[PDB]
Amino acid sequence: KGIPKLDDANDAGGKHSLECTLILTEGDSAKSLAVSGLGVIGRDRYGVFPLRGKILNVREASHKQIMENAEINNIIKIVGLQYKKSYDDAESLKTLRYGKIMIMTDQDQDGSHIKGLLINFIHHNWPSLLKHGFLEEFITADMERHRILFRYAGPEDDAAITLAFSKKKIDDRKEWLTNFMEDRRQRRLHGLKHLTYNDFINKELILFSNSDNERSIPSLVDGFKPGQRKVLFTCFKRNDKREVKVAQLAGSVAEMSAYHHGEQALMMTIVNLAQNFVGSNNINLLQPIGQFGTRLHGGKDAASPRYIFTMLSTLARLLFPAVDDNLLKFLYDDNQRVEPEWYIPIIPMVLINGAEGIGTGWACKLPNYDAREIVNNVRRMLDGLDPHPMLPNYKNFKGTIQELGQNQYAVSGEIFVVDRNTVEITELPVRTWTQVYKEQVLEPMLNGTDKTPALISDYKEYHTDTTVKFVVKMTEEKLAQAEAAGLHKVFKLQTTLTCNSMVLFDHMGCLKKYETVQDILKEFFDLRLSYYGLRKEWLVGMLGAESTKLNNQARFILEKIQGKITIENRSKKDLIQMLVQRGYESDPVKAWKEAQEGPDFNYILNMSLWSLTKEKVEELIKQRDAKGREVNDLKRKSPSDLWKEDLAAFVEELDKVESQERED
Amino acid sequence: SKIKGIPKLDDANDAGGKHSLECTLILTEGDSAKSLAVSGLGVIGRDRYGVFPLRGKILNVREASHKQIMENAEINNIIKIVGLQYKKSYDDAESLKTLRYGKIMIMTDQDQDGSHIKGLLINFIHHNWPSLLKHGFLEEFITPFADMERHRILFRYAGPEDDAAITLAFSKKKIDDRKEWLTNFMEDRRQRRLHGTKHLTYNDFINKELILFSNSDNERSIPSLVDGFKPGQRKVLFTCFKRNDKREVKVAQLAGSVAEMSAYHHGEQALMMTIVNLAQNFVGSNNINLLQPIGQFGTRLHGGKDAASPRYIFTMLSTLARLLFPAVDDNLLKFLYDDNQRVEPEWYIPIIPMVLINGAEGIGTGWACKLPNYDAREIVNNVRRMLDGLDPHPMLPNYKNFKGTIQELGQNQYAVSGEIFVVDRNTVEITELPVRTWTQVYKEQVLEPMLNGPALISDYKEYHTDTTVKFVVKMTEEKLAQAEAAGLHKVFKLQTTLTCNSMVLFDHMGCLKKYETVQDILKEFFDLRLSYYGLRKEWLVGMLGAESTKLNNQARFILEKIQGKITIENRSKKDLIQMLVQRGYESDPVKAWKEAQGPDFNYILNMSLWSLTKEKVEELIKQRDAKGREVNDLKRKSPSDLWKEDLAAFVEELDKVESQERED
DNA sequence: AGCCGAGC
DNA sequence: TGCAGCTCGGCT
DNA sequence: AGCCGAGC
DNA sequence: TGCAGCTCGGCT
Ligand SMILES: O=C1c2ccccc2C(=O)c2c(NCCNCCO)ccc(NCCNCCO)c21
Ligand SMILES: O=C1c2ccccc2C(=O)c2c(NCCNCCO)ccc(NCCNCCO)c21
Ligand SMILES: [Mg+2]
Ligand SMILES: [Mg+2]
Ligand SMILES: [Mg+2]
Ligand SMILES: [Mg+2]
Ligand SMILES: [Mg+2]
Ligand SMILES: [Mg+2]
Repeated sequence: KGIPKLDDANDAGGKHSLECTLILTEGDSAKSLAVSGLGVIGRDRYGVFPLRGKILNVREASHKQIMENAEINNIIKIVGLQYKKSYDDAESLKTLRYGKIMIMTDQDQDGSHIKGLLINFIHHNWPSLLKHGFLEEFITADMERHRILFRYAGPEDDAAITLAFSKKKIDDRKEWLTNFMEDRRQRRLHGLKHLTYNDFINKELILFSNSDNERSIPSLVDGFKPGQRKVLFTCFKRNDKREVKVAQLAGSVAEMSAYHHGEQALMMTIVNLAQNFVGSNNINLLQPIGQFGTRLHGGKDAASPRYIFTMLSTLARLLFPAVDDNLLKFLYDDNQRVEPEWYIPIIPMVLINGAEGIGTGWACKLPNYDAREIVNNVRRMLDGLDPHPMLPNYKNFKGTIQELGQNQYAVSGEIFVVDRNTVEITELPVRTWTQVYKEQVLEPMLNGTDKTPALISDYKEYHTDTTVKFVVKMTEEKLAQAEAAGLHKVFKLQTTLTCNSMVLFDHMGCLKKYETVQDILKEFFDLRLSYYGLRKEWLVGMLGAESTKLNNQARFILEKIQGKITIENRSKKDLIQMLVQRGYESDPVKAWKEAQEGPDFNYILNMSLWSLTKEKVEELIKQRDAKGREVNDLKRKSPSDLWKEDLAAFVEELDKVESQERED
Repeated sequence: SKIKGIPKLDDANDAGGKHSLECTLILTEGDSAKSLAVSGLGVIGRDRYGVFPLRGKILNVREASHKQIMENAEINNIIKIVGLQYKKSYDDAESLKTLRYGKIMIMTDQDQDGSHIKGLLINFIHHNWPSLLKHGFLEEFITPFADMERHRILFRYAGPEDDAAITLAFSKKKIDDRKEWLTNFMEDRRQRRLHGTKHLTYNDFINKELILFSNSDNERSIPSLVDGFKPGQRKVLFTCFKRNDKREVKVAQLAGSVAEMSAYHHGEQALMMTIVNLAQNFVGSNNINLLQPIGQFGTRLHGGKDAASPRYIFTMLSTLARLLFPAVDDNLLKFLYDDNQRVEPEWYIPIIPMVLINGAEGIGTGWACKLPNYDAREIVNNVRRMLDGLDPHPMLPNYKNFKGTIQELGQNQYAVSGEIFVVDRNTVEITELPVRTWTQVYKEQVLEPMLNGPALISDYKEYHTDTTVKFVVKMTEEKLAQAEAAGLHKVFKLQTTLTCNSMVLFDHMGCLKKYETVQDILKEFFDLRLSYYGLRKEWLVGMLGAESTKLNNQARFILEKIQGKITIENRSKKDLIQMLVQRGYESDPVKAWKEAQGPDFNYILNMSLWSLTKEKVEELIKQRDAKGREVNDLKRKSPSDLWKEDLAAFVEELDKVESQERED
């Protein structure tokens, strides 16, 4: 007692304790449905207590963490659990205020994950309790066919719980999930009350684990996770010419693209897409209009999403050309068409902004690469040559990145000895934030700590919001020692960067590990090249259909102004039959679109009466002719040519955009 | 002396030292402004300048309970940071020895709500330490920084007229004087409208700055007589109409939509709450909810306080909305502008006085407004009666689905009773609570005390539903007879009084007025709405007239084309435009009519070629005649006839909608 | 130990 | 995801 | 000793 | 308006 949000059971703590159920709900809303579902009657045997958000994995959480956790302590107090005390006999169980815990989560994967973390919590502290049948679940009277009993049934349950939640079973989880993904491919080519913990883990929780990967680990093809892809898709559909509140953009994405989660995560994703400070995006697809955070705090200083604004970068449709949309496979969420399975950008975006995310079994980490360097390599491969090797590269980073080994790099800031008493620091290594360096490095150097001596006499700061300048004073003696020991080393201006986890989803939807970024580059290249061929086939078909369509329209207009044909007072039916008999083609553009998965002459008869006038007749001829020349000008271009055009246009604008950024 | 457990404070380096009285504490409006002051001070400023942010409006300490004052976080925080002590005169220069800061600089938004926070801060210091105002303790920083001194206004205390100004603004004893104060302001501004420093005194801040807030408080809090809306509410409707959603929208998303579309200059949470309020339909809320509660919008159980978050509930227009606010009337409204953007009208003009239906209520400065709900059908019937020149029946308050009783004690005085019935000589039954008594509150504040304590009842059970109230109460046969001896409704507090002597509203001209009876409100509404039916008729005769002319010309052209009487084939634009003039075709009749508060033939020449076909020629002729009849039919009707048509349509959909509610 | 970020 | 309190006037 | 609601 | 912590993996 004395715990808020708890609706303790009436008979709890008394002689009916072991016949009392604590209902633990995912969220306050689920709690209040449990409350109205009990009525007056249920309050004797049933208590209810909400949890907000994911809970601690206690199995390898530190002791400070476990002792300080609100939720876990609240559950312990409410139920009467005691650490170390096993529940073997029946005199033990007389110490509990409740006899059962009934977990009521959303019937979604994240719901399953909470069920799992709760199960994990009991199993790790009181495994004996699991055997007595302590845990139940409420799936969403009928109210008894909704209840399911978790059954312990031997040591294959201890193995399954540990497979999901032990820091020592990461490799096991990879195998586990590899088997799962392999099975579900096989099932895709063909077709399609007690619950053991093993069956829960291996038939329900694994769906969360998989979904966690699908949402946290990006695609090779466009560098996007599904949430980020929804943000772009929504922005492309909107086509905003002026900025939008981020919070408002989030609701739009939720609605236009069937995003089924809390909008806060969306707003945060949008902020992460727009950020443009040293160590975030080499090319932000979204414009950071307002305070989106700075290198002073790693963006942690962004303003609230209801006071910041964004819109597409002019580089966005240059990187993801609208016409290629006709080539994408757009997904469906209950009969609404949403974002595509991936976009197909002109260079590999996954390398530019350096994908990163954490799933189950695997994680992704990729550093940034230089956009012009990637353009040049793509041009090289278009020439049949081999791509040059690429080092990680961060836009506006003044330091150095040197190869140390396979997928390992030294990232160094800049420190120059000015006089015998003064060093100057003008760059921090990538992802070292200014405030953090000040507090964790320079302060301890000025003040000493309990464990370290002072090393400097003073420091002064001269940063701008995008640059770094520390002026540090020392004694001639201490500077001399610092040099001998290595300035970057002493000043923590040198960090390593290790990339042995380049895990991405390939274009088929398969999770692969890539050993080098040249492998990533080459797989991207082969795919993008074939999509340029698909674009050509599509444009020839479409432009050809438009040519035909203009020819028929222009022929009618001429046949009309010469008295060769009349529609005046002719009936619909006779007009159609006259047109057929004179070899006018049914809507060619519609016919073409149709052949991509009664005769229609509306493209002709929907023309305005203006069409018959002198200038409009001339203008219609010039357009008919111009389309013909446009069909042919396209046929003369190779997929390589089309690509090289896109790349040239992109670089022109990239130069202009980066130039305006250095002035502003 | 330092300061410890005040996390958001940036203390001046020299604060609390010998150089205390040269230190300045900057109080900001919100954390946002706190960070801009922190940057503005840089590293230099951190010595003499302190920064502490206040979130929200602060306590009015003049006439506040002793408890409120002691428990309030901001006031107590300011006191610790500055080192003030209650009941100490800061008259000499020795008394100032105990302050950690010598002055406070207030930094707020330069809007009316900022002025209010300034005033409340001034009120705080003034009421506790007048002494300090003489020494010039308070200053302010005007804002849209290294040019600080031009931005820095000092407050001057010049005499007991400064005391009177502050007291007039913030004393519970000077409500009447505030009425007079604002009446002058509204009058002077009505006159000016027809026709055409460094050391601010308190009197001038109050009478030239704060009064601007007090007035804005009224403009946003007191409803209009015409449509019963406040500006926030009006903007929400205007947006809904403009949007015309055919399916539900998330409340949070609609709020963002309103802000964008109607230039709503405030936080969106307030707007989300307003939206929820507009949509509620439980007993005691709206009689006709103009927005639909799709999701959990609160219940009579908690007075709606149990509504879900605005991001998990949906809304759209009631089918009754455009029946009450007919679209055609939009053409008669004066729409407002917010700097090159057309926004909501100054009012909508509904077909019955909505201000009576859902019972307007708000609190301003000097004035407040309360109005109870009235029955929709009774109002329709009084409108009909007045249309027939009869007398309007007097009206009693009516709450949709209220099962109890509302009795008139006298003008604007009513007694509202719930329902209590004797079941047996041991048992009573409560089946209705008085209007605006919420179920959980009644249980907690009435029944519980009666069960516990000198205890009057022996037990009680609950059989509520979401929308109905049922308590069964068990009593001792002696106690019941006693309870029944006094009033049963009295003992069980099932009778409340409702008193309506503050029916203050903005009239159609924008003047604030106190109405004595609803009959007065009804008359004034009535004279204005009848007059707008006149306008709608004139407007419709004119526009339909233009449309008729437009169709006449179009039909004419078509008939002349299909007969050879006119040809456009291969004619230049000029020759064709000049020809049409010569034949007396009229430049776009509708365009011309609209402009009326070279020739344009596009309305003829933009017609499709289909127009010349048999079926289309007949359809055009039918349409032309249809419009002919429509103009004529309308010309014969009175404004009063039009009004009866709208009312009849409104009542038919009300019967349908309300029927469907009493089944779902 | 704590970052990275898309979920609750 | 939910948590946190004030203004202003009339009324009880 | 607090509701009502549009603001911060 | 801003406040509150946890997962999952790789690597510092
Ligand atoms: O529980 C949540 C939560 C739930 C659903 C959506 C969002 C949140 C949430 O943001 C949150 C907290 N936010 C603080 C800043 N981090 C930004 C990321 O959104 C803080 C605490 C918190 N829950 C507390 C209990 N969890 C502790 C583990 O047992 C939430
Ligand atoms: O300061 C605010 C605040 C500021 C701007 C917008 C909203 C709020 C706000 O909601 C708020 C609180 N919300 C509780 C729910 N009530 C309904 C209104 O949304 C609670 C406290 C609070 N500020 C605390 C300081 N005021 C203390 C007076 O001395 C705010
Ligand atoms: Mg869920
Ligand atoms: Mg990135
Ligand atoms: Mg403001
Ligand atoms: Mg109301
Ligand atoms: Mg009061
Ligand atoms: Mg970890």
